[PDB]
Parts: sequence; structure tokens; C-alpha cells
Amino acid sequence: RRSEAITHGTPFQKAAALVDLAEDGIGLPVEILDQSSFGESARYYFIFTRLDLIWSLNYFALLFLNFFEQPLWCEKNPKPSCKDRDYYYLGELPYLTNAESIIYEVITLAILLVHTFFPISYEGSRIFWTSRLNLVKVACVVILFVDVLVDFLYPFRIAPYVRVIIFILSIRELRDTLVLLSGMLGTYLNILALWMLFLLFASWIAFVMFEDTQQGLTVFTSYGATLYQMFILFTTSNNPDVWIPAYKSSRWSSVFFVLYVLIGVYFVTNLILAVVYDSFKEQLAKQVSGMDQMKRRMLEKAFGLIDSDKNGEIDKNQCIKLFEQLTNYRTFKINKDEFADLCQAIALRFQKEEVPSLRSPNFGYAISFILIINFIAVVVETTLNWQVAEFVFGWIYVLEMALKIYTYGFENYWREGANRFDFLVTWVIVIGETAGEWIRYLLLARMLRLIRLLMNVQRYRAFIATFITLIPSLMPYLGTIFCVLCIYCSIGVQVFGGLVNAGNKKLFETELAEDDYLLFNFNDYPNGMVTLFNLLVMGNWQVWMESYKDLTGTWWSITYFVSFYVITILLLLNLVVAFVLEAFFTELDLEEEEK
Amino acid sequence: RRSEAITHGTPFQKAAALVDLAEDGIGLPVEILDQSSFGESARYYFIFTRLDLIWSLNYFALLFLNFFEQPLWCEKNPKPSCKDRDYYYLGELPYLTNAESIIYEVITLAILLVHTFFPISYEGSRIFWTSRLNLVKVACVVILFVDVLVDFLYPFRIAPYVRVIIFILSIRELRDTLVLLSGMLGTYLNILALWMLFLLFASWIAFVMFEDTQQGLTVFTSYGATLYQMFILFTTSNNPDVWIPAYKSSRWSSVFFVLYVLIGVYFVTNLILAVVYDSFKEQLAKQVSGMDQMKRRMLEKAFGLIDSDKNGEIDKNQCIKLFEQLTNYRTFKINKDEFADLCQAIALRFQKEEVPSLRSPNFGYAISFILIINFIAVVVETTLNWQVAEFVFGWIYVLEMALKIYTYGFENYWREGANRFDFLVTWVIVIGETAGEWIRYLLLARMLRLIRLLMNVQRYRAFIATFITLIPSLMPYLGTIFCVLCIYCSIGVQVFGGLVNAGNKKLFETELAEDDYLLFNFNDYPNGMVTLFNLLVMGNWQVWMESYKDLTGTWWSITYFVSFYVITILLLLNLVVAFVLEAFFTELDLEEEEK
Ligand SMILES: [Ca+2]
Ligand SMILES: [Ca+2]
Ligand SMILES: [Ca+2]
Ligand SMILES: [Ca+2]
Ligand code: NA
Repeated sequence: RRSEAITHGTPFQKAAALVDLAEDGIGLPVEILDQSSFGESARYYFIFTRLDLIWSLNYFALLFLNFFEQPLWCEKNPKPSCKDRDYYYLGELPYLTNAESIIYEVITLAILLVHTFFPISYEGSRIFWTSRLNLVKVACVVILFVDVLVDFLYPFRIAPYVRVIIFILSIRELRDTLVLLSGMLGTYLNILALWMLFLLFASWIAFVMFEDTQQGLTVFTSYGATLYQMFILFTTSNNPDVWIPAYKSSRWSSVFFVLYVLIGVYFVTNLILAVVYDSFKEQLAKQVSGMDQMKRRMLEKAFGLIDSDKNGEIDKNQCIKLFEQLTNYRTFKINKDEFADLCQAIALRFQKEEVPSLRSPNFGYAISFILIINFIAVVVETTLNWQVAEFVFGWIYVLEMALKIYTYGFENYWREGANRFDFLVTWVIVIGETAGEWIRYLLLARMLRLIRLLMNVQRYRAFIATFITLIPSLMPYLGTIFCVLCIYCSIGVQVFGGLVNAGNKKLFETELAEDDYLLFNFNDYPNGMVTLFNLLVMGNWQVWMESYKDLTGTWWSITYFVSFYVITILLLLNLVVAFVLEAFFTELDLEEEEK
Repeated sequence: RRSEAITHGTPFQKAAALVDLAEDGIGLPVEILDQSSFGESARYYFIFTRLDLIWSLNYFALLFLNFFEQPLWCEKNPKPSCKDRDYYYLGELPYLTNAESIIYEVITLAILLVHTFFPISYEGSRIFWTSRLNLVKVACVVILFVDVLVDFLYPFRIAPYVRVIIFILSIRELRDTLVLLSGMLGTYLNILALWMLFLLFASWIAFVMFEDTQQGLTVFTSYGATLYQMFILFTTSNNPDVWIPAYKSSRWSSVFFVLYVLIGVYFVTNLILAVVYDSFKEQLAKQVSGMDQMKRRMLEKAFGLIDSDKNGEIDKNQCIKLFEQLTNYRTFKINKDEFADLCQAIALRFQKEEVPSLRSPNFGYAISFILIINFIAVVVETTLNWQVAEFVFGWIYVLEMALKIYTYGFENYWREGANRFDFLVTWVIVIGETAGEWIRYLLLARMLRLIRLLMNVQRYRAFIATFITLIPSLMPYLGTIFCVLCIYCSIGVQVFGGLVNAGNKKLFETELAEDDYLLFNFNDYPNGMVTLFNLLVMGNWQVWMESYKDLTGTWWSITYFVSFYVITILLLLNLVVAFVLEAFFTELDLEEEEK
């Protein structure tokens, strides 16, 4: 898919290059594809995309800055200071000084300005300024510039939110996931309406049924208290604890709570999952259609490069001239659609990639035997039934890397999803030879490759193959969940920071103190992230909700936890379930086509 | 579907009857259908099926006997006796005396012997004694007869297990569910192999990683302790509790447990659900195919009754003679397959059932207004903003019942799934007029019918329609889970009965005593059932496992809880999820066909 062919080649080379780009799934921007003299514009797009590692590193740096900033409650002079990390149950990451924060922010903003305005080199000015994505990015960069300036000048801070928005906007798969999700929201709010109606009605029955009982006197003291407890019971997290007083008062009370939990989980929760799954399928189909339209647009541009006369036809003397530039550089008359069908058929049957310029099958057996020997060595070493053996295996693994990159070349080697990981962990190993036991886990991280041999076992092939394909293909969804946690974390540290401290005295009544959860707090960004992970797992989750309700003295604090549950569990994790199921069924159909 | 027509009719009436049976989904047994005589054999089958209510009541009585038997540990003379129900934290159901047990068992066994041997009236002797189902039923009844005799004579008791097996064998949909499940088991044990391999490897890494830490010294003290804790963490039920000492030692420890829980839940649990779902689909397809073969066999014997000359043929005079006996009672040559296609097409496009022997839409509006008025009356009554009003509404509801059974006749009325429930709750209401405040809940149980009006709201139609169809169609699966719970309950009372008592002294160290769960014990069958419900809900489920491990002093006790988790949660509840999802998608496709 050579940039040089697109930039400089004769039209037949440009056509073959656009074809290989399209069927490798890479679209040139329409702002380039729609113009005649596109080569000089494309020149800049390729130098832009050559720098993707620099831009990606800048975005991950900008996002990770949130983990190293001092909490705002520490700036407003607490007694004692946040140097007393044990008094405030804080984490172990350093807090950047003002000087360090200024340096970090200035550097990352300068690279962000370059990345955001450089597209005006290949898009034109009017084309640039009319893109909605560019306008939103310019708004984000100007907000970060003003936020930098207004503290280089030296009740809340905006920057951490804008950094997460910039990160979302800078990864195509995350933008795509949010566009997909925006199509699901309309149908999601309907079933939330029915779920609320269910909770309200079940809570009304429960309230009027227990009003003068011990359950009434001690748990269901009001309709709001009932609705709160019944909401937590929908999650099952407070079962059976919430209805023990009823069961002590009468064993028949268990029938009500049995019916409630049975209906709430096995009917209502599964139907919410089903609604989310159907909507996800509809939006994914719409996305794949859009990608097919991109592919067709590129193939039509290729035909518009070969046809310079606009008669809409190419002859066999042109067609063989394209067929060479395809079948030996990347792998009757024809018309605009016939070309697209013929080429996608070539992409089906004949298409196997040629190797770039500049290995035996049993070599895989040799390295598999070596890494199983290494595994049995590691086990007999841990049970204490050798640094020179760990050295000689590390040497063999770097020798394998060097041999494979020599025989195939890195531009061919690095294409495989496996060997790029083997390369990464081998590099981390050899740079670990800085002269502990941590190399044990790196070599076993290589040993994990042995699990691919279970794809030879037909009863396991589908499972292992789906797990392997899921590792990369879930990253957009897991990353969207991660960005949602980052926003909720910044809110939590803004609204709850400093309340969990060793002098609070109310804290030691709060259940957070009784369950020993005091390190899972919102005093710091990493603390908030691990707390939000515990919330996402739903294990004991209402402990934090009830404790921060006590510590803040307001029921409005529960809006945080309720909204977090409604967004992340009932929607995003159900989306993950749907995605895993659809991936597995796709694998079974692929095997049913292989056989 | 007239039994008179099958038993006595002219062959054209027999043919029309067999057709209406087959297309209403009722199969005569093959032992009749192939008998070459629908006479005296069919006569007895219809009186047999006329008695279905008596048999069903006998089977439910036989199953429920388990809830009223004295636990065997009470018979072996405890001090104090089980009359001290508080000392043993017992339930509220009575225990039958020996005389009552003998009477109950003798009566139920007599009706069971009748039901099990009466088929030899229409099946022949050799046909009866070669049926595998009959032989298993005869083995069960002879075991119950021995177990009765061996205590009418006056280490464990077998009867409670055989009663559950008899109940499974006596309901067709439960036999169907078990034969379906037997097809899934092979593929289920494969993914259990990978799940165990995942637990063992993750637990080995965790063990060697923490060995000299506080996590090692206090939680991961051995490989077996690690594997046990990591298995509970796979359930999430001990998150974050299990790894707080690691997090106190180093915050980076959280990354291990985050990755473990992320992989274990969102990859492994979802792929187990996917495997179960695919296997369920394959087995349900095999079931529907068998039902279609039954339908075809019935249509082919209908043809074999019309073509009693074995022409291979029916002529137009015969065909219109059948056509009258069909279209005037129950809703050009032709051949064996053409008949079946034509009739099934008539069922699809033309059939609409006639009323049996012996109403305007505004009546539905009137009763909807009356029940909404009743609802606003109930709400304003409970908030205390009338027994004569509750009486007059109860009268209106019984007058509606009597009017509808008059206008349509009970044989037509009772066919709807809705009005048979309305009839039941109205009868329970009017027999409740024994003169109480509890009738509020029965009238609101009628008020629940108002939710059907949300099917008129297109954004809610599929959800409500699927919920309504799920109410009956999940009963075989929920009932299979109930039978599994019954067997586990009987085992639990056998092995754990009497250990939770106020004199145990070890109990008050056991977490069961600290969480206040002492009423959730295995001292009694209803206590066991509610305990196993709490286990099925997975809320705090490891409390019982760890407490009974401590009370029994052996790790072998955990086999009970582990096997219960593996059977019920990873298989049967995933089956319920698959069933609900497939039902929803079927509803969306139905609406997509109707719109
Ligand atoms: Ca700032
Ligand atoms: Ca009351
Ligand atoms: Ca017995
Ligand atoms: Ca160590
Ligand atoms: Na807990």
C-alpha cells in the first residue's frame, strides 16, 4: 500500500495502490479522495500518519496526567497536610509540583496543537473549518490553553474532563464506539422507564405489606427507604440481609422476596440484556455498511484514475496492465461496478499478500519444546525440588526473535499479532538484564503462547480462537468503560475528596470502617479508580454508597452511585456480553464454513 | 378434538379428529396410532386423560410430602428434643406424626400404582413392559412400596429422592427438559475443563507471587487455600475482601486482581454462557423436529383411515367429504404428502377455531375503567386521605366472570391464559369473603392485567409481550431448577442437619453467627430450601460454605457447595438466560412479520 505509489506513481500504480489500501481496510480521507490533484495533498497525509507513535504517546501522556495531579482539596490548606498520607489513607503515586505540572502541560499542549492544526496542510482551510470534528477538537485545545494560562498566572478544574474528551476524539475506534452507543440510547431509556415502573410498584407493595412489622419499624420505615432498599435488592447485593427481620417475624415473608428476586433477576435483567443486544446488533450492522461504502468509494476513485476519458469503460489492454501492477506488486470491457466486483473477487480467492523486500515449519515445534522445557523447569524451581538456565532461555528467545526478524524482515514479521507481543516481552526481558525473580513472570508470559496448541484440539478450538480474537477486538469497549470511569473518578474526587480521614470520627460508624474498606476512597485519583473498579464488580458495592451518604449527610450523594450503576452495569457491561456472544457465534460459523 | 369422534365416528370423522388433534399439538401415543384400531384402546386413553387433574394433584402431594417430614436427626433422640424449635433455629411448618405419614404415603402410593399400571389397558402387555419409561416408573413405585412397608413394620432414607424422580417422570415437559439437558452435558464438561485449567494456573501465579507477603502469611497460606480463595473470587463474591492485605502491602498488587477479575468475568464467564447458548439452540432444534415428526405421523394415519382401500389415493368426492367434516365442525386427486401440505396450509392461512356448544369491545373498556378506578381507590385508601367499595368491586369482578362464562361457555372461556387466572383469583377472592385486609393484594393481582394495555404502546410492546409469553414457557426450566434444589436440600438435611444449634459453641465463631444468618440452616427441609435459594442468588453465598466447613471440620464439605455452583449457576441459569434472549428475538421477528 505504498505511499510512494500514491504520491508519485503513474496512474496504473496509483490505481493498484488505492486498491490495496481499500482492501487492507485503510481509507484515505474523502477530503483527499474527492480531488483530482490529490497526490500533493496525499504527500502530507503520509508524513502525518508516519508520526502516529508520537501522537499516540502524547495522548496517553495527556490522559495519564490525571493520575499524578494533586487533589484540589489538598491545595486549600488542610490540617494536617496531605504529606500525612496515612492520615488521609492516600495512595503511593507522586503528586507533581507546580513546576512539573507546568512543564508537562506545556509540552503536551504543544504537540496537541501541532496534531490538531497540521491537517490544514492536506485538507484546505474551508474544508478544515467546516468539519465538526475539527471544531470540537479546536474547542478542546483552546479550553486546555486557557486552563494552562490561568495557572501559569500563578471551585473546580475543567482540564481533567477535557483531557478525556480529547483522548476519546483522538482514537477512531473510540469515536466509533460512541457513535454506535448514541444509536442505542433511545431504546435504552424506554426499558429504563419500565424498570423504574417495576421498582416503584414492587416497593409500594413491600411498603404497605410490612408497615406495622419489624421489617417496617427497622428497614422499610418510609416509601423512600423502601425504594432504596428494594433498588439495592434488585442488584442482589444486600440479599438476604435486608429481609432477615421479616423472616424472623414470619417465615412466609420469604415467599414475597423470593418472587421479587426471581422476577427481577431472571425476567427483567435478562430482558434488559436482550434489548441492549438487539440494539447493538442493529448499530454494528450500520457501522459495517458504512465501512463497505468507504471501500466502494476508494475503488471508484481507482477506476476514475484509470478512466481518463470518462466513457466509463476500460479495455483488456488496460486491464492486463492493472492486473500486473496488482498480482505482481501486492498479490472483455469492464465498467464501474464490474471492476469493483472483479477486484473484490480477487481479494477473495487469489489474494494472498506478497512479502516485502529483504523459517522452517518444524522451527515452531523446536520453540514449543523449548518453552515447555522452560515451564517444567520453572515449576520444579518454584517447588525447590537456576540463573544460568533462565539466562540461556532468555538468550534462546532473543536469538529466535533476531532469526525471525532476519528471515522475514520486520515489516513482514511485525504483521502477526502474536510475534509482536513476543518481541515486546523479549525486549522487556533483555532490558531487564541490567546487571530478583520478576523475569519468571515475563518468561511465563511467553509460555502462555503454549495455549494456542489447544486450537489443535477440536473440542477447544472455537473457545481458544474466540478468546484470542476478543483480546484485541474488545479494546474499544473496554476503553470506553475506562474513559467513563475516568470522568466519574474526577467527579468523585471533586465532591468526596478529604471526607475519609482519620480525624472524621463519623467515619468509624460508617460501615466502610467496619468492613475495613478505608483504602477504597475518593481522596486521590488512583484511589478513585480502584474504588470504581470495585463498584463495577458490584461486590459489596452499596457499602460505599451508604458510607458516603453518611459522610456527606445528604441523600443527593446517592445520585452518583445510582447513575454509575445505570450507565455502566445495565448498559456497557451488557454491551460487552453481547459482543462476546456474537464473537463466539461468528467463530462457530467460520468453522462450519471451513469444514 | 372430540374423543367421541375418535372412538365412535365414521372414518371421515376419525380423520377430521386426528387432524384437529395433530394441529392443536396433542399426540396420541404411537402404541395407539399404529394399532390399526382406534377402538377400545383409544376409549381407555381418553378416560385416562380425563383424570389428569387427579394424577397431577397426587404428584404435587407426593413431592410436597418432603416439606412436612421430621428430619432424621430428630428421630435419633437429641437433647433437647426438636420440640425446642428455637434451640435448633427451626421453621414453622408442622412435622407429620408417624400415623399421619403412613396415611399420606399409603394414599399417594395407591393413586400412583393406579396411574402407573392403568396404561396396560390401552397399550398391550408386551408394549407396556418394553417401554423404558414404564420400567423406570415401576422401579420407582416398587422402591416406594418397600420404603413404606419397611416402616409400617414398626442410616438414611431413600424415599425423598424417589419422589422427586417420580415427579420429573410424571410431567412431560420435565422429561423433555432433562433429555434436552443430556445433549448439552458433553460440551459442558469440555468448557469446565478449560475453566479448571484457568483457575489452577491463575492460583499458581497468585500463590508464588505472594508467598512471603502478608497476603501469603494470612490468606494465600498454601496452594489449596489459594485455589479456594481464587475460586470464590471468580464468583466475585469476596471482592475486594480477599486482597486487602496485598493492597495494604502495595497498591500495585491491585493490578493483578484487576486483571484476574476482568478476564475471569468478562471473557471466561461470557464464553461459558455462549457455549451453553449454542448447545441449547442445537437441542431445541432437535426437539422441535421431533414434534414435527409426531404431527406428520398423525396426519399419515388420518390419510390411512380415509384411504382404507389402500388405493394410494383420495378423489375430489372424498376430499370435499373430509372438507365438510373439518370446516363445519372444527374450523384433483391427492396423495400422502399432498394431504399433509394442504392441511397444514389450511391450518396456517385459513383455520380459526369454532366455538364449542352453548362481549362487545366496550365491555373491555368498561372493566379497564373499573379496575383503574379500583387502583386509585386503593392508593388513596392506603395513604388514608372502604369495605363496601371493596365488596362492590369484588361483586363486579364475579359478575364479569359469570357474564363471560355465560357468553362464551367455560370450554371456550378457559382456553385463554389470562381469564383462567382472572377466574382463579376471583374464586379465591369470593371464598375469601368468609365474613379481610389481605384482599387488597388479590385485587391488585387482578389489577396487574392493566399492564397489558402497555402493549398498545409500540415502544413497550415487545418487552411486555415477551414477559407475558415467558411466564408459562419458562416453567419447565424453573421446575427443573426446583427439582435440583429439592435433591440438594434432602442431601443437605441428611449431612448437615443438627449442626447449627445453640449449644454448638463453635457456631458462634463461624461467620454464619456474625452475619446473623442462623435461620438459614439445613436443620429442616423448608430451611434448606430457603438457604439454597440464597445460594442460587449468590449473595454472600460463601458464608454458608465456610461456616459448614468449620462446623464439620472437613474440606470435603465444600464438595456440596462447589458442585451446586457448577450445576445450577454455570449451567441452568445460563440456560434460562439463553431461553429469555431467544424468546425476545422471536418476538421481534414476529412483530417484523406482522408490521
Ligand atoms: Ca489545572
Ligand atoms: Ca399491615
Ligand atoms: Ca421414609
Ligand atoms: Ca517471592
Ligand atoms: Na459482604
